Amino acid sequence: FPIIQQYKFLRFRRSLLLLVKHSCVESLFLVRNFCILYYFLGYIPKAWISTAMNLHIDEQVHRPLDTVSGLLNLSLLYHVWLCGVFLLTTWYVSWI
Amino acid sequence: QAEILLSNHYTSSEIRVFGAPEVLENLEVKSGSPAVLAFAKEKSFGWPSFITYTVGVLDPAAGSQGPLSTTLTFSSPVTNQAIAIPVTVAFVVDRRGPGPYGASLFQHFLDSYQVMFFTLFALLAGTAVMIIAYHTVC
Repeated sequence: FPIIQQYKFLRFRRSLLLLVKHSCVESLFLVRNFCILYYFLGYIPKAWISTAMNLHIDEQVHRPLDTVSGLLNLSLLYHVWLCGVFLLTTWYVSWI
Repeated sequence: QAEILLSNHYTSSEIRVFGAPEVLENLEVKSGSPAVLAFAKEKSFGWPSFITYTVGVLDPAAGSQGPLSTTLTFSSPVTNQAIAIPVTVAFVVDRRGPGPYGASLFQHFLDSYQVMFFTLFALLAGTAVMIIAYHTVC
């Protein structure tokens, strides 16, 4: 509970700017941590949607994301970070 | 067929060996790998004379380790004629190409479903008993 009661719009307008800064930093840490997790484990999922459904892997057109020189793709890393900012911000807006 | 390709979309192929009838009756077939088989589907001795062989993989896991290249040799001891066809086996393994993580949830959710319901009913019985114990002590 707040030590000081305040009109809902002021209480939210003050927290929203702190939240969007937090979501941007926390998404960047979650993407960085997931990039390390995928470099050690990505082959295994990426080895459960190709075995009883039927799918091929394009070893000619796309560099596999198990590789450091696929996983450092700046366009992927931007859109995945932005997705994490949308996710964390909408979920923390519900919580706030 | 001058070469054969076997894969997720083409798990077998059908090749015709042509010749004279006597050479086709006395036609051996020999694979360079026990993971690849061929069986005679039909014989025609009427012109043009042939035998159709359906060629396929006995074990898809032999194709999981990499592109298995082999030969399929058809040979007739009556004329000492032989023809050897390359066979490439390329199975990019079929609801994704294992390891430890991914698969290990949704299979276990079906294997363990009786233990999941038993533990759910044991937790519902345990919480019901704790609520009855509260309403007899508090």
